[PDB]
Amino acid sequence: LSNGFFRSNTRSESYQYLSNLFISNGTLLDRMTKTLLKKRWLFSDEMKIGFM
Amino acid sequence: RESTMPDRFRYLTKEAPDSPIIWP
Repeated sequence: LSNGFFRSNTRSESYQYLSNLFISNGTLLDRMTKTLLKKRWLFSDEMKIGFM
Repeated sequence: RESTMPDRFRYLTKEAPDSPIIWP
């Protein structure tokens, strides 16, 4: 299995990019998970409103 | 009480009244 280390590094770069992107938008996920915490359901309308 | 019904769809669970036919 010589093809088990390419996919690991591909997912590693994907995770690194996702972390670097989520760091800048940390407030977005913060207010979003708080909104999910108070209001027990979360649709696309509340989703796009909370994207502000 | 405790349920799994979203607050947006609560008002949709009631029956509205209706005006009687005014003309007769």
